[PDB]
Amino acid sequence: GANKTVVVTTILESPYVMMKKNHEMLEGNERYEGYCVDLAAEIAKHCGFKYKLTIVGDGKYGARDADTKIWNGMVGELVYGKADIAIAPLTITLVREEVIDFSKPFMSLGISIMIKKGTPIESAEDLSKQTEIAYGTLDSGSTKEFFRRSKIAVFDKMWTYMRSAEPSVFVRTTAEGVARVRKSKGKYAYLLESTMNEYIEQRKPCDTMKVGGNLDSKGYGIATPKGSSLGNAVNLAVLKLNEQGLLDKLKNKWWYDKGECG
Amino acid sequence: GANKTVVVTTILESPYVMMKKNHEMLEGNERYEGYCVDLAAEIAKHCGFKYKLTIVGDGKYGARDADTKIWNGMVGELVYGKADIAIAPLTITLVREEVIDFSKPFMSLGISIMIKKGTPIESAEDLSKQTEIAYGTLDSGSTKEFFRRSKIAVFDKMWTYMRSAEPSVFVRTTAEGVARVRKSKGKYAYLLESTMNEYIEQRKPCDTMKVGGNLDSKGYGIATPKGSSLGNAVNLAVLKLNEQGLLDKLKNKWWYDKGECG
Ligand SMILES: N[C@H](Cc1nsnc1O)C(=O)O
Ligand SMILES: N[C@H](Cc1nsnc1O)C(=O)O
Repeated sequence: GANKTVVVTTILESPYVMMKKNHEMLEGNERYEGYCVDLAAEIAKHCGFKYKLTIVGDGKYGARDADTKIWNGMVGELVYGKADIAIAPLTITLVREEVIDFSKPFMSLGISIMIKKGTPIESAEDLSKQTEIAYGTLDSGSTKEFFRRSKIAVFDKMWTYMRSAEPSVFVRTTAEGVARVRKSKGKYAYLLESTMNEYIEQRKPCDTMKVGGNLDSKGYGIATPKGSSLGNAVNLAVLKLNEQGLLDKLKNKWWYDKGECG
Repeated sequence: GANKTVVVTTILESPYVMMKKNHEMLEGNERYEGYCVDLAAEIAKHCGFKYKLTIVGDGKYGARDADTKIWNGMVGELVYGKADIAIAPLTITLVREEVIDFSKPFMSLGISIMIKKGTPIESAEDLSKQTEIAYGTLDSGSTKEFFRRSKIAVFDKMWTYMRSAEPSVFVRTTAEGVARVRKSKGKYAYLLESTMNEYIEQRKPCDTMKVGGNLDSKGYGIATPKGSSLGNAVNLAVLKLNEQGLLDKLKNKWWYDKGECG
């Protein structure tokens, strides 16, 4: 049929998608700003379509509920036809690639450790060999899944501790993880993707630090329902943007150009 | 029909595919060793197929000849049905994705600068602002194409110089680029992918160094003829291997576990 407005599912995660300071006075797509808001614009331009940005209802990235077997988050929105595409920091994983399509990565990343400055921790091994400093991850997504599945000694040890720790060491959003690290006087370390970690490191009150090397290497991809016609065009659009140096500039724009820590 | 031996096209590039020291006494796939030889084995195991490794005839990665319009190298082998899959450090690019399929990346990289230790160069800008130290790239592939296409000031300036430099600053293979840097007393710098650069840095006589940050960010993908049935299984295989930490171990195995520079 004729062209139709493409429904984009995304998530409120700084600095990918954030509410403009004056969003209360705006409406539609203009309420949002950020790396993925800019990328969405570029993709639509190159693919030739108009779109409506919609924040995922449950605020989740996407996981298959072990109970109901129903996919939640942005992945779910695609799987059940609620949205036509996902433009956000959605990590490309095996379980997800089995149910939806992913474009080649538009950004790279790896699980990392975030500590309050001064915390005596330099690695995952360090965390696994102590109990005074608690640690956790987002309550769902590629990181939690990484630990739940891991057969690597150190990571499995970490998972055994995290899953049974009481009170919970898991958080609902990255913002909550960051807040916990900042208010825990170094007694809480947060495991999240290097990209968000690096961003937060340049935000006031500049009291957090990324320590150690990444535990893995992967990337974010633009997702579409399995078999979607839009998939191929989006993929080529992503590659073109990267080769034009456009993605690199968007990265600098939202991460370092306006860092608040010097 | 029934299963058939899968023809794998690859390229002799250390440490991805190298001739074993005693290859002269061996035959078939057993003549070769390296990261991609190991990856090929893992992919075949996970995808359930047997294969024959064959070194690309022209020794090229793959480019569309401006004259004949014919694709050469490994890309050509796929495009014309000479091979069923390419397992090598083949860079995922737009022009290539338009003619063949690529799995999600199995390794990340970026164009980098290789200098003989001591050379007064720390960046691409540095190179572009001087003439005493000549510089070049492989005579074909994603790096040369990066410069030929680039609209970025500094890189276009570099391309203008390189393309017209006499004698040629381009080389036929990475090995030739490395040799030129090592024998040029610092008067030649080589532009190649960070992965090969980092590998060479840990090889005797340990006289080369990677300097500056990468000029871009991209990845290597396993390639198959456009629409090939093998594509989907290979892609999932790649993701599974990465999530098992297998790719990380292969990287260490062939890059650092046996570095000869400490
Ligand atoms: N990219 C998210 C996971 C994530 N983002 S920041 N910290 C995390 O664990 C996913 O795709 O699940
Ligand atoms: N990966 C090659 C290019 C390359 N490899 S080492 N130095 C280079 O320029 C290609 O896919 O063309």
